[PDB]
Amino acid sequence: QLRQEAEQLKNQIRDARKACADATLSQITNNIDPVGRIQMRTRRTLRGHLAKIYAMHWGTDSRLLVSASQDGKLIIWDSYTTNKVHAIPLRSSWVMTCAYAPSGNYVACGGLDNICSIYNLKTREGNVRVSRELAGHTGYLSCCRFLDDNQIVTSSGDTTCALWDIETGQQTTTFTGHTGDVMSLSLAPDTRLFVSGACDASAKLWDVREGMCRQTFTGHESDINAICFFPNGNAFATGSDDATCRLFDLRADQELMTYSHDNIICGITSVSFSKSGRLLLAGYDDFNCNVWDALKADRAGVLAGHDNRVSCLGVTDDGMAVATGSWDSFLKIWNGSS
Amino acid sequence: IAQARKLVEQLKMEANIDRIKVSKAAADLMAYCEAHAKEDPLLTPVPASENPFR
Amino acid sequence: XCFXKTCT
Amino acid sequence: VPVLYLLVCAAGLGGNTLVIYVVLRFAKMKTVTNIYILNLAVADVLYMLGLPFLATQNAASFWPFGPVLCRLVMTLDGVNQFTSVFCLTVMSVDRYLAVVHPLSSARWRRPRVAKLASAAAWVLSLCMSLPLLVFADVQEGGTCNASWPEPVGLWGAVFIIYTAVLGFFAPLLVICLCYLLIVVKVRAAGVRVRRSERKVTRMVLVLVLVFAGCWLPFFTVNIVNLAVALPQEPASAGLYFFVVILSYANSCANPVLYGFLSDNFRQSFQ
Amino acid sequence: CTLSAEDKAAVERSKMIEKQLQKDKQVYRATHRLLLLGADNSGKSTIVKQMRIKTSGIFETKFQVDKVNFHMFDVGAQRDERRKWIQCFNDVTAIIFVVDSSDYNRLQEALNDFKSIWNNRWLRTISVILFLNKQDLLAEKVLAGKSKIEDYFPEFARYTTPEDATPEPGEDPRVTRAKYFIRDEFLRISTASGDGRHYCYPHFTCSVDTENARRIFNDVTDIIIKMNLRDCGLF
Amino acid sequence: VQLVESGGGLVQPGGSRKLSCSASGFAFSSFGMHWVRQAPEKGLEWVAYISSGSGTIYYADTVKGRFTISRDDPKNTLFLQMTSLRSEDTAMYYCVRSIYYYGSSPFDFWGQGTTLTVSGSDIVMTQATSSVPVTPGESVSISCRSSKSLLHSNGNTYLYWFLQRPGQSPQLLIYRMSNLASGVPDRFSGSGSGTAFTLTISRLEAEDVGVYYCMQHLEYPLTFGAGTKL
Repeated sequence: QLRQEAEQLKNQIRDARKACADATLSQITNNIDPVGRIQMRTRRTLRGHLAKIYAMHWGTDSRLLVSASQDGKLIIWDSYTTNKVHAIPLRSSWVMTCAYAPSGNYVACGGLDNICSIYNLKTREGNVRVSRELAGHTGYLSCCRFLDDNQIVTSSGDTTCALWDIETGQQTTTFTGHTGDVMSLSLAPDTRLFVSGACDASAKLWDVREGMCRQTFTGHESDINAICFFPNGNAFATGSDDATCRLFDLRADQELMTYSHDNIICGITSVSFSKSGRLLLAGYDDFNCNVWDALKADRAGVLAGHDNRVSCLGVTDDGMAVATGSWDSFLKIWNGSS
Repeated sequence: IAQARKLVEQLKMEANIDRIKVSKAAADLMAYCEAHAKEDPLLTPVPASENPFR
Repeated sequence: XCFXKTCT
Repeated sequence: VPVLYLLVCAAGLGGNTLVIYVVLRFAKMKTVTNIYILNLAVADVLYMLGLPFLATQNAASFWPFGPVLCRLVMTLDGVNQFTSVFCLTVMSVDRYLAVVHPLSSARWRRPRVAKLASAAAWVLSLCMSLPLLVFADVQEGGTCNASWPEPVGLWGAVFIIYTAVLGFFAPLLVICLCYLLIVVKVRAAGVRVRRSERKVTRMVLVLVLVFAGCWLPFFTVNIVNLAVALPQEPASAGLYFFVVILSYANSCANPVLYGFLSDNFRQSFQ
Repeated sequence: CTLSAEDKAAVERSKMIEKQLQKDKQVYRATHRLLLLGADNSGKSTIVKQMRIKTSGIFETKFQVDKVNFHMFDVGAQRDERRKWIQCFNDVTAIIFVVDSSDYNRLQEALNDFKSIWNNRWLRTISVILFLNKQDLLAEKVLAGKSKIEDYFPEFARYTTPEDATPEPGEDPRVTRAKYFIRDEFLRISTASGDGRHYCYPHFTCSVDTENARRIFNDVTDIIIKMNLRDCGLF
Repeated sequence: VQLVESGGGLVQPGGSRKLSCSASGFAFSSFGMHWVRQAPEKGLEWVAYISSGSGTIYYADTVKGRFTISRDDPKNTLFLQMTSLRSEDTAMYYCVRSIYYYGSSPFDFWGQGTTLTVSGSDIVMTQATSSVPVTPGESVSISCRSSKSLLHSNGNTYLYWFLQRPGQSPQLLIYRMSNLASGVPDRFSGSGSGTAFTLTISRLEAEDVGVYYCMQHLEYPLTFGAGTKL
């Protein structure tokens, strides 16, 4: 009995979307001038780690950065002079995530053990020491992002997310509804909304104060690994394991474009945007990175080679530098100017 | 029995948002891209003197 | 007679 | 006669070029093992250029050109050949340390060490071949051969013995013990826990047999000649010709064995 | 140069910091790691506790033999699926697998799991060591009646006599010699798909037995030895 | 964080003496040390330095050949030796600490001293004394001059200030000409130029009375000015 009503409601929802397809965005941009070829060069290299590397992050001042390894160590570097500032040991070896605070006073990390911990740096005595630990989860973590000083968000392998308060160290809200493992999440310019995706090949939207979902998408047919936002805040893109990338909108609520080539068989790992939103970058398993045109959907360059798998990417705030990492325990920086 | 009720409630909540046509949406990205083209170092190289990374 | 290589 | 001389060069030339051009593009130098093979190929290919001049000088014709080239060809011909023995010798100790003392030899496996070893090895060959030009010039009167500036009786015997002692014997002694120790070690580990020891024995036996057979005769021939004078007869020249032609097969045997029989090189060859 | 007085202090600080990493690496390169797996029916916990002499998610144990340090790990609370987090163990030494030979009705799942684990894209260059357990119940049930294997696994009736290489380490009736049949059903699968890049080692075990630690050492030594020969290029 | 020293006494010409210091309450291995002395009715003077790793040592001209310094890490103690004393060595001594890295504050702490009895660039400031009412609206300013340009190609300028009160050790207020210390109130402000610098104070209160000083840190030979009353 209830199945028929559900089918009726699904069909009613499907009916509306047909009319909104007023035009195809391919036709309205065929007259735009192309962009052209691009070349870049390497500037600096950083050695030091004894094993493979997983994650990295940038700072607000655009001068400092932090990196992690599965050998149980964290290092902070000075980009201009290539000098090491601090090194901190760990009690656990299996780590996956790290983050940086906006004011530069606090840092957090996590791993297989269901704890995203925090550390302090500024004290009268010279030494780095731990402050607090948060527990309560039943699955391995994926990411824990800062937001403000006294707030933090986290996701876990189990299909639930929660919010925390450092002062009392207890949760305040929980979100549920998924049926598969959750992998990634991203915040918005104005901190009121955020998105996340899971292995169910679907995405959702959430409200922070209220705590209820609003919208969903189902495009892909395979696992989803990466997601990122647009500077305006009304669009986002996703990557999948089936060697495809797609775009979405919030007010129209339908897909726009797809990028693919017949020569590629491997998957994707990371994705990031530029300042003006004209350029898009992504990495692959085959030791190569590619660049794409956001408006014309054509490839325009390559970023040389590496000796092993590539993991992470990042762009600075001022948009003058970009770094890359891989499993070969080495890091590189590119400027690409003439 | 509860699962179906929850699904029905969710579906009812989902179905009352406003909408616009794609033709209107298509122009905002073009305008935004045109507006900020003069301060993109990666799109337009810069003189060697001012490059910190030289 | 010879001394070294290929002398003879 | 000349037909025989053409074939050896024709076969020898391409093999070294194949491997030397393959090494740079795919097998980029990033480990110690990949450095000695670089020097070996260069040494062999540079040595392979010698035969045509001697072909011109006995192939029913006698020395053209003047003294300017006689005392230039011989020095390089002599210097080229001596590098191979040391190049072969070093690898034995390298591999012995690579398998018998893993942890204790971590310091000496750094990439910087190999460069110094190669540079040092490249010098002694020049250091030792000088007497061939300074003490006695290459007087063209003897059809570009060498004739001593002092009484031949004393110095002729001095040259051969002091060359031969260092040329052949010591490396032969060095190699055997190193190649024996690994096979000695293998069995004890194997017993306590089929297919491998047979292969190891086969490989070692083949590389010792080829190495010894490719070079034994010449020094014995020279020593016997020095001991007693030989008569004048057409068979004497034929004996020398056969004794000399054999020496060049080593440079054609070397490139293939070390190069194409390894699994990692084969896999990276694609 | 153009450096000021203050920068040299930072340079010296970095130079001093750089040293400790070499000693850390030297200490690091002298340890081995192992991974353990099994099912509820197996005596994994009993073996661990005997060898020793809330939502943690991971457990650790240590032991020393002949002044050599070994590390072992186990996993705790996780969901059923194993697809995603398996990738992290690409560079471990060896794996151990435990099985209950007494029960007959639940034998096919073990074979299915073995086939599943054997051919994964991320483990082409890792070997496996296998243990069998609980022989006393097998012997006691074989001596008595009221049970048979022909009901479950046909083709045992046409099976030959025990292979010529089967030894006789104990004085027992010939009927007790049914372990070789099971040993050949697992080795049959392991036989194929091999091209010399990984190997398997079977063993027998008893209830609450001992001298289990000595067994792993020889295999570990042999596996370590085999790699260097390929490394040099002489094999 | 406390520091204490011992020594002192009475000697005759042609003697020798030794001094020692002790510390507690922080990681000792990460900090360098310095020495300073003062005269009964004169200014300050710099003596010596030692680095964390014991890799560098420096001395002044006047005492280059006679004085020595040593460090002991396990015992957390410092030592100093003197010999061949003269009549012009009556002074009181002090100790300081320092540390360096991107964004660090070198000088933060000072200690007491012990008494003893025996029987390049120029920096300039004047206006020895001035009158000050106690009304809150009152404001004062001070100036100083140098004889060389302190600016470097990097873009940083090195200048420091200090204040002393009756029967108490000096204190630090501002570093690098534009930065305030952690605990100092926000009333104080400072600015300067290539070769001229100034200080400003607003909303005076009773506790402010004191004496002030300045220092330069470009070339290793360090020099100090003479302070001004208020």
